[PDB]
Amino acid sequence: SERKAINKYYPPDYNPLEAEKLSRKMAKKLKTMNKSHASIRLMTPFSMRCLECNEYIPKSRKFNGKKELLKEKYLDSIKIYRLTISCPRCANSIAFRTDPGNSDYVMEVGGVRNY
Amino acid sequence: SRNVDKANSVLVRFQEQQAESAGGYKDYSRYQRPRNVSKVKSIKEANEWKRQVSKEIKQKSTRIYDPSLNEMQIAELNDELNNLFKEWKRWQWHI
RNA sequence: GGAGGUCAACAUCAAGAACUGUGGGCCUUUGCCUAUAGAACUUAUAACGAACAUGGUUCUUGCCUUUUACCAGAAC
RNA sequence: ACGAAUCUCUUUGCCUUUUGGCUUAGAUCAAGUGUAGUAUCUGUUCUUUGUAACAACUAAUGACCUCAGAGGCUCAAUUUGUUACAAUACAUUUUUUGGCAC
RNA sequence: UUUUAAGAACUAGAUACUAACACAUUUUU
RNA sequence: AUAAAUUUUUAAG
RNA sequence: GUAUGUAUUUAUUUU
Ligand SMILES: [Mg+2]
Ligand SMILES: [Mg+2]
Ligand SMILES: [Zn+2]
Repeated sequence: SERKAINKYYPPDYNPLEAEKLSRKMAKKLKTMNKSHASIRLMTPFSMRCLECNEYIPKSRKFNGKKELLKEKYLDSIKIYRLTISCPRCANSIAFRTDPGNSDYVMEVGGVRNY
Repeated sequence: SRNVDKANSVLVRFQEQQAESAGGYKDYSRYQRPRNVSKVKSIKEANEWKRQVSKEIKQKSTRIYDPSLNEMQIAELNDELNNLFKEWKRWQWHI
């Protein structure tokens, strides 16, 4: 059990493409794989101000946070993501947007930016 | 990469697909509802799907009385309760 | 009673070039001197093995982010 | 008059919830990247003979009896078979392949 | 009571997670 | 009239 | 050098 591991013991039969089919059927029934949501550890580039406890996320702070693929698609095709972060003092979720056309973020729902 | 990735890989799933055919594993801690009740199957199975509801009834039921102060939050959570308890009713009715 | 055994137990195998017992004299048992009997196995281009591994500590190095794992010489 | 006791306040003393470590101040205050490791998915289509007649059959509750819960008795249209009728073929004189039209 | 997901078949091709590690970057036009 | 030949890999952080 | 932590009671202890 090495972190860098070259081989993985497989059962003696294991038709691999067959396991791709049966596993492809299995992929629908599970709770986690289908969550439509995501969890990512990240930073806050633009700092923050909370709109509930008026707490300040000072400049760039680690967070365990939540990424979501947005139904928008920038221009004809570019991906655009929406991230959420919980506040340390209060339970509150603040969201982001990533503008590919204007490199900087723009945010909504529960926080304001410092100037 | 968080184990969310590592538990869903093919090499994890395939042995579950063998355990369903060779025995009585396959959890029910994994799958979701299943959405429709009457489409469920032999009683010894819906029996486990039902507890797979009552447990959440217990978790969020405890999560009711907590002072933690979010009233909107406990409102939506309250509706979620009612929804689940109705589901419990449905699983009993099918039985 | 003889031949054996891919049997066992207990002794002994690195030293003043070296073992043990005994007789006699001196000191006062030890120890020294003298006399006598028996010494298997191992030793001189030195050793039980006409063969040949590993480990510990301490130094010197060699790789060189750090520790195991290591590089090659020495002493115990 | 002082001795004695309680309550209240002020001053002094004690100090009461009174900074609990070391290493290069431990390092740094960035239009920036490299490098190492681990894991596989999204779209579409498809699926979820009729009528009539005759004959036969169709769990729960209560009460009573017997035996050591079981047995028996009473009480609040559907299926099958047979028979008959109707429906599912064609152009050369009597019907629907016109002898009509001007 | 309410509710629709599950199965079969076909297609082309690349994308997520982790940063604890290293960051004089120098330099020839 | 010269015959002179070092290496070599795994884990953890 | 891919954290870590908490909870996951089903079978009903004499009034
Ligand atoms: Mg360390
Ligand atoms: Mg560490
Ligand atoms: Zn806040």
